[PDB]
Amino acid sequence: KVFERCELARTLKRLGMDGYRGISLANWMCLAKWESGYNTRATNYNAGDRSTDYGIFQSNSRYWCNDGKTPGAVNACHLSCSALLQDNIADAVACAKRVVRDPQGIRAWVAWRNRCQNRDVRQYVQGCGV
Repeated sequence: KVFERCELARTLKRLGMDGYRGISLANWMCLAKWESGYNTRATNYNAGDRSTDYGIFQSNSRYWCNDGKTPGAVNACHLSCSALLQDNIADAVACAKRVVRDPQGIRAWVAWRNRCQNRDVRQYVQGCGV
């Protein structure tokens, strides 16, 4: 499913992402935008290390979910990577919350640093009623 901007903003708010571990809703929106373009079925293979990024937040198979074909992988979210490709994003959200419980926080995603950090992210939630 490809979410429309405000639809996703309201969904994330209902799932308790606003201010989770100090991260504002607009930061989560900026992250989803640049990682997958709000596409839940987005997948990207990293030929360089044999890992794959899955879902709306592009969580990596080496650390977060299990796909069985990634060498030396852990499964911190305790989920099959298939769960991150559903139209219902509850599991992808539960996993993203797990990612930020680690010291790096939102910085765990390189794209957040390049595209969202130190910027005016208000645009991502403006007019959505959240």
